[PDB]
Amino acid sequence: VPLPEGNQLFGVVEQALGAGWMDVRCEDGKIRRCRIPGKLRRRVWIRVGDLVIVQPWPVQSDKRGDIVYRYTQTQVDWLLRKGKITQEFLTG
RNA sequence: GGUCGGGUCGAGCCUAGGCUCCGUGAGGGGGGAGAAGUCGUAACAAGGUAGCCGUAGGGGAACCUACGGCUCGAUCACCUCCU
Ligand SMILES: [Mg+2]
Ligand SMILES: [Mg+2]
Ligand SMILES: [Mg+2]
Repeated sequence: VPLPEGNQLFGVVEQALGAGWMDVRCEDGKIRRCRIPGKLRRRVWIRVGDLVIVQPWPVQSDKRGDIVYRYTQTQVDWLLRKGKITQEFLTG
């Protein structure tokens, strides 16, 4: 239901680097080493290959970012019906 | 007081050599935190091959093997020496 705002955009989880760090491919072609904020790190489990909202850092907004929201399967289908996400983006 | 000659002292300046300090720096090396991406299970009980010290060789990694040593080693049988 929430949508990206400003620098926020859609991303796909690619690899888990441990220590609360993730690898996420964005919808423009940049692989970013993102950090999981503690507020949502203690509530929601996240696996490899999920759609999330990536907010770039105010400094060096090219390789580092944060993950601020994750969607569910029903939300993924709803976005697919709306026309905001495509099969190519899911499959990379 | 000017000019020339002689003797002596002399800050500074140039060249060469030798030590030493500060700023960068391609590349290499371990150390400390973090939390988990990964492969195993070396230690604590006889931890499932008792553990550890010295020296030497080998192995993805904890580690393994040989010679001499210590008890900071468990259980059973026998023997020895004491109170
Ligand atoms: Mg063991
Ligand atoms: Mg052992
Ligand atoms: Mg060997």
